[PDB]
Amino acid sequence: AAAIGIDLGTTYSCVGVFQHGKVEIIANDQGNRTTPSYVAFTDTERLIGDAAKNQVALNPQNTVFDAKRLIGRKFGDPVVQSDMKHWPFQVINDGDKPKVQVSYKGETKAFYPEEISSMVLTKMKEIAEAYLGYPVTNAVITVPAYFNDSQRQATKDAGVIAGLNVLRIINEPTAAAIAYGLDRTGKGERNVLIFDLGGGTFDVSILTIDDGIFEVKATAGDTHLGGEDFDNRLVNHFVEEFKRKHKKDISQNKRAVRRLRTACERAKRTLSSSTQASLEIDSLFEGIDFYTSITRARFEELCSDLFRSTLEPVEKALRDAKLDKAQIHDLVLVGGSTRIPKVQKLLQDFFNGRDLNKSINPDEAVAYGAAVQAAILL
Ligand SMILES: Nc1ncnc2c1ncn2[C@@H]1O[C@H](COP(=O)(O)OP(=O)(O)O)[C@@H](O)[C@H]1O
Ligand SMILES: [Mg+2]
Ligand code: NA
Repeated sequence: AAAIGIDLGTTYSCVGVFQHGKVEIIANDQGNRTTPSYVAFTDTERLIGDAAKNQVALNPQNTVFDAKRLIGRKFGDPVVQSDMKHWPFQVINDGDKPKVQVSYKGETKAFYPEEISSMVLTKMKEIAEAYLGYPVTNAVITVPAYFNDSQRQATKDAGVIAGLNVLRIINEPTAAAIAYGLDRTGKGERNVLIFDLGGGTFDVSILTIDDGIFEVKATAGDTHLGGEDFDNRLVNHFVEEFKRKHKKDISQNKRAVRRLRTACERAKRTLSSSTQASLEIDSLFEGIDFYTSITRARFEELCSDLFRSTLEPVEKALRDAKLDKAQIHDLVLVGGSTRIPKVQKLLQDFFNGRDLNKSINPDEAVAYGAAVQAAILL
C-alpha cells in the first residue's frame, strides 16, 4: 500500500505518489493536477475543491478558503484580526480559538480551521484512491518552514480527522529540494535557495544541506503577495476599460467582479505561454457582454512593481544567511506564479545568468518531494 505526499496549500493543494520507481502527480475529477483549497456549504451539499471555487460568485458567505492562515492560531492573534477584514465568511471566537461559521442544509454550523482543512485533505485522499484503486492511509503533509508547533499540530490533526496516518510533517522548501534530489550531496555543504511564489504568499528559504541533513539558514518573504495580487491588478485594469467603453462602473456589483476575477486568472495563465489572451464574459453587467484582450507586455506593466518587489526578500535572506550570490549552489523555482516569464527573468538576472531548476512543474514540486519522502519513511 503506497503512502502519499500532500501539499496542503494556502490556495491550491496537490497530491503525489511514488510508485514503480517514479513520482506521479495525481489529477483530480476535472483533470487538474492541483485542486483549490476551497470548501463550500449549500442548502443540499458540501462541495470541495474545483466545485467549491466554481460557485464562489453565487455563494460567498458560505464558501471558505484561506483556512491555512487560521490554522493553529488563537482568535486574538493580530494576524487573524487583520486577515478577517477581507474574508466574506464569518469568523467567530470559541474560547480564544477561531471558528468559521456558515449555513449548511439550512442550519448555522461552525468549524475549526483544522476541520475545514481536513475536508480538503479528504478530497486529496479520494483523488489518490481513485487513481490507485485501493484505500490509502499513510501520508506526509508539508507546512511552511516558519510554522510553529501549534500550527504543525493543528495540521497533523487535520490529517487525523481525514483518516490519515501522518508519517511526518516536513517543511515545504525541504520537500522541494528533495524533489530535485538535492538531499543527496556527499560530504560537503551545499546552499540551496527556494523561491516560492504561490497564490497568496511569497516564501524565500535558504537551506544548507550536508550529508542529507537539512538546516534552514534564513527565511524571508511576504505572506500577502502572490498570484491573487496579479489577478487583482488585471481586474482593476478591466473595470476601468469597461467604464471607458460602456460608461458604467461594475465595481459595486460583487458578482460581476468575481466573474471578472475568474476570467483574469485564466487569462494570466495563458500569458505565461502566449503573448496575448482573450477575455469573453457574456452578460457581465446589465446584459452587456465584455469581449476584450490583453497582451503579455501590458500585464507586465500592470504588475511591474509587484514583480520587482520579490527581489528584496531575496537580498534580505542572503544577508541573514551571510552568503553572497556566488555561494548559492542551486536555485529552485516553486509555486504556480513562478511560471510567469518576467519573474523568471528577474531572478535569473539578479543571479547573473544562473540556471534555474524548473523542470518539475513548480506548483507540483512540494507534493513531488513529499511523495518521495513518504515512500522512504515506509
Ligand atoms: N501558468 C501559470 N501562469 C501564471 N500563474 C499561474 C499559472 N499556473 C498557476 N498559476 C498561479 O499559481 C497560483 C497558485 O500557486 P500554487 O503554488 O499552486 O499554490 P499555493 O501557493 O497555494 O501553494 C495561483 O495564483 C495561480 O493562478
Ligand atoms: Mg505552495
Ligand atoms: Na500548492
